[PDB]
Amino acid sequence: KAHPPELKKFMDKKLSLKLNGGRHVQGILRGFDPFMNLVIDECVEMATSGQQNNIGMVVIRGNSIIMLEALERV
Amino acid sequence: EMTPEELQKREEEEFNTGPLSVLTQSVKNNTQVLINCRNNKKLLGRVKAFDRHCNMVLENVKEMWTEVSKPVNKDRYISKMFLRGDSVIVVLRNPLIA
Amino acid sequence: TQFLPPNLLALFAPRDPIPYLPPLEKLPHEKHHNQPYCGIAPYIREFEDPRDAPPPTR
Amino acid sequence: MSIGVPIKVLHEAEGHIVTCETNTGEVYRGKLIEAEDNMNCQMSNITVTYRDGRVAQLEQVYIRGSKIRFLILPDMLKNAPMLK
Amino acid sequence: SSKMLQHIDYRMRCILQDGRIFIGTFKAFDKHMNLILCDCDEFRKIKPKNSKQAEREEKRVLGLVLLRGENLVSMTVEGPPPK
Amino acid sequence: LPLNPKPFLNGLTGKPVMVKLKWGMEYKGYLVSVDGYMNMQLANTEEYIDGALSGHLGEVLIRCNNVLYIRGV
Amino acid sequence: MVQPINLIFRYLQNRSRIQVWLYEQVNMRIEGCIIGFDEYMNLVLDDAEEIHSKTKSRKQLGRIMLKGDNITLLQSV
Amino acid sequence: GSGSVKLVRFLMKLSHETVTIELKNGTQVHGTITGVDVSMNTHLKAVKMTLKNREPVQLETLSIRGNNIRYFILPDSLPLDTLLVD
Amino acid sequence: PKFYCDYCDTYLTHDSPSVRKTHCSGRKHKENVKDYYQKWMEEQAQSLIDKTT
RNA sequence: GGACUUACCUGGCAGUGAGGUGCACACACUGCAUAAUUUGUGGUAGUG
RNA sequence: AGGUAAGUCC
Ligand SMILES: [K+]
Ligand SMILES: [Mg+2]
Ligand SMILES: [Mg+2]
Ligand SMILES: [Mg+2]
Ligand SMILES: [Mg+2]
Ligand SMILES: [Mg+2]
Ligand SMILES: [Mg+2]
Ligand SMILES: [Mg+2]
Ligand SMILES: [Mg+2]
Ligand SMILES: [Zn+2]
Repeated sequence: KAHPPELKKFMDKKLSLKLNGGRHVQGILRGFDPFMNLVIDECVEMATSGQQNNIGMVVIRGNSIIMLEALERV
Repeated sequence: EMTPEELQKREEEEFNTGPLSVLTQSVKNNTQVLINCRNNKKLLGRVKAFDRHCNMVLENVKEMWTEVSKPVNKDRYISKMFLRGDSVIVVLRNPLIA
Repeated sequence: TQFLPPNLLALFAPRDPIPYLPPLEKLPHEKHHNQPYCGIAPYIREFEDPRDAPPPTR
Repeated sequence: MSIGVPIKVLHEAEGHIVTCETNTGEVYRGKLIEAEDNMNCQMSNITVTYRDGRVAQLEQVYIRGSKIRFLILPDMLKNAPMLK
Repeated sequence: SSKMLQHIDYRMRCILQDGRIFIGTFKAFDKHMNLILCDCDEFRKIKPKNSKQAEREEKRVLGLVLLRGENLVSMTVEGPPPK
Repeated sequence: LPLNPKPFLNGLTGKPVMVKLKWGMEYKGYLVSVDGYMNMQLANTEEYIDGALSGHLGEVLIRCNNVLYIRGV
Repeated sequence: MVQPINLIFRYLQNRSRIQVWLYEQVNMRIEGCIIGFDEYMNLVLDDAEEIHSKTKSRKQLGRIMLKGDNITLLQSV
Repeated sequence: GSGSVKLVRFLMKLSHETVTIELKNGTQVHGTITGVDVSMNTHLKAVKMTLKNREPVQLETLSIRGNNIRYFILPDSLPLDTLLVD
Repeated sequence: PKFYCDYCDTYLTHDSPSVRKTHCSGRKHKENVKDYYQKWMEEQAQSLIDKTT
């Protein structure tokens, strides 16, 4: 009943992701599932301070992803 | 489901033993219940019926809440309602204080 | 309807982009909760005396 | 059964210009490359319009359906077969 | 479903969760109450920050709109189908 | 030992537990039962508002959606 | 491709210490070791902590189950 | 007794009953139910809608997407035991 | 699970993303579409009824 | 246009219509799975 | 069962 999202196009691409709590994050998309949970790699926090921080190989819950933007050509 | 057979009265077993026993008992014994509701209002009343979502039909409810300066108490009486289950936070059976 | 003669495809033209208007509500994570959700401890005194309760119908 | 008229209409606008307001109150205007049955949308050549009024240009975006308020589709689509 | 079909092709005023109003010609719906509105116009009430000044109604034209069901609150009929 | 959520709770059933709600209140008491949606029935329950004890309640149903985390004693 | 479920399983095995960003709560995070989990993404966290961003001090919890609805993002150390 | 299987099945019986609904956004609706639906979507006629801190407004018809409902306030006389045998 | 193509007046007894895309990038389909909106331009012919007055 | 052949993509479960019985597949309606991330059981709380 | 694609006949 529940189909997977079409994010083959964005695989292994650097993305910038708008997230739930006014949080933004950026990194390389290594994988996904039908809830749109994402695996990001070499991911950077992009805190409001303007300061960026490196956490890598994160899991993002699909639920809390609003929009993603490709930084590199798809 | 884990129970794809068409008589999941596993529904009822849960009702009798599981956590919604709070309701099943309240209904049976006609005990008063206090519900903290997501409008942030307090409903104290009796439970005539309920369902999986904690949809409840209530009787003799007193809705109680706080407004403002210093905080003022407020209450209203509602004699029959249907409450939508999603809007339940917590239900509390009457602890028989005496 | 993507791949048509440009004669017909000119029908599926956007309307002009919409005027900006600011948002109506603040963002949910940045809204100020003046009386946040609160507990039921103060209210127990409201409950009936159990002697004064009605009897179990079944 | 399961598929419904308004989502069809969304898919009919694939390939054209759509505006899309997200839950956050941002607005994305651009070419709708593709849409899924959930309203998740990939778009190209987007003029985003942030809450404040400032705009930006974005190459490629993808938007979760669950986070969309509404879309503006091309008026021609009202003459689609389904809407009759 | 005839409760909804009853109003089809009528002009309907929809209240959204943020308090916008969409008025529009009601072309289609589904199990979610996603809507298709034609010639849809959006209205909104803007509060005066000073305690008493006249409130602004702000129209803004959208055209053909697909409203996600989740953001719908209510619909009432605004007017009869256009000719 | 990979210790998953259903077994974890089943563990704590019987034992005193503290449940923290998304809304910032917490309820302490003897976890009695749980279902597949993780609704919780508590007994001898008491209400802790902002970390420190608010009052003693009783037998309480907590609708699952409201819970943030649950923890032993 | 790395399935998000697998990399959670990777985190479990590694006994890595995971930090969770929360849904719609931006002041608190929670960190701990993932002993177990499920289909809903509920986590069992062995030595959980409450981290408050304004405070920059932590509240110790012990072993917790954190319901999945809350999770926004999973991080390491 | 105990819980019904589904309790919307009750609300669906309330045709021609006049009720007051409170919405999750503070709006109050008073009206006469023409139909209730499995998803608790609710149709009313002869409606007086009173948005939060606004003056009432009368309407010939109103439909409410059910998720928005916090509760129904029912007629004091409504025969519950009858209607609950389900 | 079923899908109805308004353009083709045909059914996909079991719908999927894959199947619907295959159908929609189909020879028969694309022609039916072209036809549908050409037929609509013929509508503009009905404008002449106004043209005559 | 129509018929067949091959390959590829797809396919939830149940009750009834449906009348010799059983199986398979389709259609119609009705349920269930379905209160667990993308709409139908709440971080849009009503908080002025 | 249906769609598509390639082929065979009408
Ligand atoms: K259902
Ligand atoms: Mg919702
Ligand atoms: Mg027969
Ligand atoms: Mg669901
Ligand atoms: Mg839900
Ligand atoms: Mg499920
Ligand atoms: Mg949800
Ligand atoms: Mg849901
Ligand atoms: Mg929901
Ligand atoms: Zn077709």
